[PDB]
Amino acid sequence: SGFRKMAFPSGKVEGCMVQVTCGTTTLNGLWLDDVVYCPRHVICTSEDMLNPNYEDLLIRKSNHNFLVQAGNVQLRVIGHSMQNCVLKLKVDTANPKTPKYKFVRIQPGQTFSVLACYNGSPSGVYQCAMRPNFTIKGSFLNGSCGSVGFNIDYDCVSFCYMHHMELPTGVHAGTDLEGNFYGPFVDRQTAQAAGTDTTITVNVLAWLYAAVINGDRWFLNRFTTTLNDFNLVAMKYNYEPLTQDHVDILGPLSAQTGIAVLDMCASLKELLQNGMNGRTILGSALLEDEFTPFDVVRQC
Amino acid sequence: SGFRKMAFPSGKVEGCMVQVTCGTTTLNGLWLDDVVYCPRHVICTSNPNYEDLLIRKSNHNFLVQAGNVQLRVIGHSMQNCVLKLKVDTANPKTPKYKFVRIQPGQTFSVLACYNGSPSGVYQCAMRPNFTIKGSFLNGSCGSVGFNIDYDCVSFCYMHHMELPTGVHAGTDLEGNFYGPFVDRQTAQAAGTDTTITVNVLAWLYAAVINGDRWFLNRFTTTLNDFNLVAMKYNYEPLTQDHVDILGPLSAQTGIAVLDMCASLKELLQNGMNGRTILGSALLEDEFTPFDVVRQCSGVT
Ligand SMILES: [Cl-]
Ligand SMILES: [Cl-]
Ligand code: NA
Ligand code: NA
Repeated sequence: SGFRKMAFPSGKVEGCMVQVTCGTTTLNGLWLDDVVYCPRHVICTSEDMLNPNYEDLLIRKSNHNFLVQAGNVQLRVIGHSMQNCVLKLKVDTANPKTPKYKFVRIQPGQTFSVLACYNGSPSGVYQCAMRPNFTIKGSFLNGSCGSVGFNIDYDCVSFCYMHHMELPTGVHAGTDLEGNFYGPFVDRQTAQAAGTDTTITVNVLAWLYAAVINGDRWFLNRFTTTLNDFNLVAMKYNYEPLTQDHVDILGPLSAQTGIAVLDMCASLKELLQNGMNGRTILGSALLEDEFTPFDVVRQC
Repeated sequence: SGFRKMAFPSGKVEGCMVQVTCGTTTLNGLWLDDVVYCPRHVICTSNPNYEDLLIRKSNHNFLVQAGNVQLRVIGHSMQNCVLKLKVDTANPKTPKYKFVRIQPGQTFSVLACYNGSPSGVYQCAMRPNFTIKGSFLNGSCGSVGFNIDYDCVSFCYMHHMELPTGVHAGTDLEGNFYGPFVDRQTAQAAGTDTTITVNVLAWLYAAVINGDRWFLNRFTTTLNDFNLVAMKYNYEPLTQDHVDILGPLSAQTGIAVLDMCASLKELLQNGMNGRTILGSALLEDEFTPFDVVRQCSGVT
């Protein structure tokens, strides 16, 4: 029993973290085989942070301008290239600790673990979800850029996120490992703000199913709902729309617990109306939306 | 910025995890130097007296797998509730480490494992009732808890059982239980738990550092006055050493501990009036003062 935000074991990623330095700027890089991936804004200078022309800034660099340190070993950069907002540094040594890995671009609501690092050194690991507004609610300080987000289902590290910046509300924004930002953000210090965030309905329902599995039923009711009536209500609480894909996805948990998906939807509707009345669900007094249906099955 | 429940990077401990099988029982072991540590209840029962069951066992009754590799057991002894299996090979991945026993209220990371394979990492506090609110299914026994200071891993916890309330109990790595528990299938209950006052205060300081300030007021109180409130709300007593430990956070925010205690009083008496702190609608008590300092400053 029990239910917590569980990260994946971080060791396979720890052995890939390096420090990249350009001028006065140091951040983290990800060393897989003979390439180091990092945010391209490492080549920015204080002068042009509003409208950097990355192509012009990169053509001016030589390989020996990039200082890359893996622990106490300096790696030798033998080439470089930019892919979207990621810089790829070719190095003279393939990382002998490279795990089996792939690069995946995730959708909003998906979860992953972040290995927060500074100066190439891991600090901590935690779980995060990609919010509907394409931000993440992380824990980063300056120098954490290049820290990555990943899953390790089965045999194999799936890299899904690289950290690039912090938005004025205290939330965080970055790219996939092909260097495409999540959301409408750009790697410039021009004024930018996250869209209004919303709650990840399908994940809240998963977590209510987790609660039933863990043996708690107090929030159920004798009612059902149509999908459309559920969405009409839940939108008034800034919940994301629930789709037929989401209903399908919850099928397994529905079967495991014997509670129909749309009946659980009716329980959620009533929770939004009543609140908790001094009770908790899996130790929370809020409805939790950073566990996916897949996570619930993985942990329960 | 941001503030998350953060576990230590787990790779140093991942390379110490092995599978131990003996009889019908499979669970996890910790391989350090040439010894595998695991719960003594792995030994085959016939209400046990674990010494007599252990002479019946031959070294080759303990099957120890390190990944896809068998470790040869060449000896076995008991220390309190922990079995120590001498093996023929020192773990080449052994980190700098020591065995420590933690106090109630202190936090640590748990590397949850199944069949010797790390599955997940999360951060826990040793509760005042000497239990931990973990996430464990059958076969997690022998998973460990630890902190990291510099490069040194301090192992503090080994998992032995789940209690009827869904919380978990175990020992230090020297086999001494935390709490009034014994390792057998019997009528055992966690004592009434209480809230870790010094940690709630630390988390309110973390909130203030992250810009959450609505709960601050102009008022201050006395240790004796507050402890009467604490006692009423099933909060642990606050001691002068707790106040002194929070010194750094009081200096950094300009809110003296007894100033903050007056805030906690009002929160206890009046609730949070529909508001949240650091994304929580409850008062969170599994961050220590050191945890807040460490995360609001970036150690690796
Ligand atoms: Cl996805
Ligand atoms: Cl909460
Ligand atoms: Na292993
Ligand atoms: Na006050």
